[PDB]
Amino acid sequence: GTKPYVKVRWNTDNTVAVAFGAETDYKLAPYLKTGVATETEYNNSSLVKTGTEVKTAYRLGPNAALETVVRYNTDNTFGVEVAIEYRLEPDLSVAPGTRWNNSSLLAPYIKIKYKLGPDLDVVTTIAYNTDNTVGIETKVAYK
Repeated sequence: GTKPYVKVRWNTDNTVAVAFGAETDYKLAPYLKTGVATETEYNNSSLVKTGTEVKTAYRLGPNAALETVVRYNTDNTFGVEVAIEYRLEPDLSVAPGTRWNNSSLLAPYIKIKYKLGPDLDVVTTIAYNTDNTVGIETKVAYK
């Protein structure tokens, strides 16, 4: 249930960040999954940051699921990630989506969820931020 994970992000303006956190996921319904996570992030530009996010996956079809992520950070920055996850293979799925903020300017992104071995799942996120930069993140969790 509770998986420790580490995030590693790089942006086209050479701003990097490393995060450490845990995620506990529950199954509220047979086609509905919820998740809560908290992490500590160290950044190139803003030093330290703490973020708390809630996730949810709702089955839309046999291999499609609606994913939502709500995140708020200690620097008073928040966002909303809404994506549709398509399961391609038993250990492979893609989830193109968009990030929302009160500052508007919806930011498109894509997640690639794959399992590197039995006890490791990796989530690769490629997002296009509102500052015209591109951020590539690598999330590794211990299954």
